[PDB]
Amino acid sequence: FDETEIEDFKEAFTVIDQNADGIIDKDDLRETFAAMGRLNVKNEELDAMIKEASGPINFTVFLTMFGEKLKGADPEDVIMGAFKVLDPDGKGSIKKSFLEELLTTGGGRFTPEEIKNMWAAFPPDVAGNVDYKNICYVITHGEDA
Amino acid sequence: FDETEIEDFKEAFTVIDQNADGIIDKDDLRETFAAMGRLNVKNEELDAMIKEASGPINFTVFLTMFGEKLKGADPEDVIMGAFKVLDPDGKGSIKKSFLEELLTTGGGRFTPEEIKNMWAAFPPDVAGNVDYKNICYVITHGEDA
Amino acid sequence: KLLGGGDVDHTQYAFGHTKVFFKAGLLGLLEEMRDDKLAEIITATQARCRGFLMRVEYRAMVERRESIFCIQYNVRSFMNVKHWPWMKLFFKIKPLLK
Amino acid sequence: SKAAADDFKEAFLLFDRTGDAKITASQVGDIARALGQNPTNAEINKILGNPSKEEMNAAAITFEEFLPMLQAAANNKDQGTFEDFVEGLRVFDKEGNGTVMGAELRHVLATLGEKMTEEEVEELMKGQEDSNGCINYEAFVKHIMSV
Amino acid sequence: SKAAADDFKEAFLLFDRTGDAKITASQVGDIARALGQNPTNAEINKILGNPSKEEMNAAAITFEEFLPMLQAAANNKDQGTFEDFVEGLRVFDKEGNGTVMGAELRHVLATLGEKMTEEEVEELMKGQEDSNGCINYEAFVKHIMSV
Repeated sequence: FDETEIEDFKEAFTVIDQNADGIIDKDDLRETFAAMGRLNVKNEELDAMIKEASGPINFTVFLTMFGEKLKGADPEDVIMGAFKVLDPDGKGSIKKSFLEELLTTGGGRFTPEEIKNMWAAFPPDVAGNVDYKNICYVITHGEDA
Repeated sequence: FDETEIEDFKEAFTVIDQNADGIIDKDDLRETFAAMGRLNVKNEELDAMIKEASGPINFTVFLTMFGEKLKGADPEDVIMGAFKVLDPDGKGSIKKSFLEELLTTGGGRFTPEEIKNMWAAFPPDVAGNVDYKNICYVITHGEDA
Repeated sequence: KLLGGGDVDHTQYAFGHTKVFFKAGLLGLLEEMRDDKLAEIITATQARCRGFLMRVEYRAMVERRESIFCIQYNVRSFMNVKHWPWMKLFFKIKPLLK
Repeated sequence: SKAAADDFKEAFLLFDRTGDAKITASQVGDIARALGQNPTNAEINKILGNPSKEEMNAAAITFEEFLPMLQAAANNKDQGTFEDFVEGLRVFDKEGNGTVMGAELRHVLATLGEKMTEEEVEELMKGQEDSNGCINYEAFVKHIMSV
Repeated sequence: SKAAADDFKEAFLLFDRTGDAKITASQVGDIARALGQNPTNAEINKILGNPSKEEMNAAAITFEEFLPMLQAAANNKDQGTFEDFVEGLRVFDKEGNGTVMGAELRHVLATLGEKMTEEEVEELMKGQEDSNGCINYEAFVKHIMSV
């Protein structure tokens, strides 16, 4: 965890903790979702978020919960560092079959089935290994941009 | 030491001395590191910083310790002064082989092996002697920007 | 340029303006001996190369060691997270920030 | 002999991916090179077949066969003379300066004799050949013999 | 003599790159020039060989040989007469004004007698020759004798 990433989680903690007392309760979760447009947010969704913690969601409990789910989270500059080492001549997005062979043949984390799941929402270019960069974006901030 | 550089070290001394009494003790070092995100900062790192001084870290002991480690520290405007004299026509980053030849053939501080270490984290452009300016940045403030 | 390769007697032939000249069956014999002599010379020079070739692969494999992991773990996160309320939230919200 | 070098056995535990203390016959060529031996691939191939050992079918190994094969390859290290390596490349390009044109060395290392992949050829020229397209083989063969 | 000039020993510590207080025989020509002596390179060469000293093989030095070689070169400073330097270049170009055409002095300084590199020839004309292509050697030889 770099310090600017921890400051981003402190700003997200303050936007969900609308009572500003330092502990995100279930009313803060529901009023942050209602301010984003969720008028139908069920109480069972709020209870499942609180069921991931053993205590009240203060800043260090929110940081430890996000730490334990993001144990391989990598910032965009280090993902582009590794992709610039995979394309060491610069500019070009690397081939689809080169990333499939190098993921498998180096590591068990790069096994195929997982490579079909990589191509599956990370579209073609991304999946193929040709573009580059959009995948670093969606690994640090999810969903389609 | 120019006076604005000494005022920058006075501001860094005040941010690490969180008790504001004028002497940075080991608790100030640990609480400044914990406020930057270092939850695992060992006591042996704090003891190695205090082992570089012969007494308590007040403002003049911190200035003399930084003076004795930065006996060739050069501000960015004087490094760009010297690089504008090496590129006297302006704008262009100077060639890789020109900086290797002129470092060696003028001085013993510009010997090759050291030139391979210059290229080694100061990347290509920087190492090569083509770009310019990013090296002045990282000599006044380290690490990748 | 072609004759560059082969464990052949580089003697036995000779070039000129319209064509190459070649021995048989003596010069033919010569070359042959020669041929064997390069396998030696060659075969040995190949090896080191081969050797050496892979020796650089290890230096790369090794470097790579971590950059992968980084990549490895890093992805996994996301696959888990991207479905998490809190994380989607942070997501829509991450922009309003400065 | 021990000089009993027990670090050859510790390096066999770094190349065996299953942890059972056996190394397949296809890895023995590259691990002899990683222990400080450069047998040519035809030599590694011959010896194998010589001993009615087929590298075409599944293989396992034991340390008790890999140790004497490394000791049979260790006598052939007297073939590694650097005079002949630099004189080979000195006969490969004209003029009195040691420079191969880029693509001459890349196509010769991939297609002449024991085929080296073009991926390995690019990894062996990376850094020693600059953008002039001229590989200085005095420093190139020096750095190739540094590993 | 000391006048014991101990600054010659302090300048030997600025030219020895290893710090062991020895200066190789190939540096002795340029360091005699940096101490205020202009022996020609053939003279530096002869003296060396004269003393069965080979500048072809590795060399070291000691201050105890470099001091008397600088004192043997110091008698030859009576050959540095500026009348003959300005009259040499005055016979090298027509008319009553001291100007050499640019390329005449550059090609003569690189190819006639003791070969000066064209890099050093450009560094000695830089500033004294303007864009008219005419080197005024009255001020040019004045500035060359200012160092």
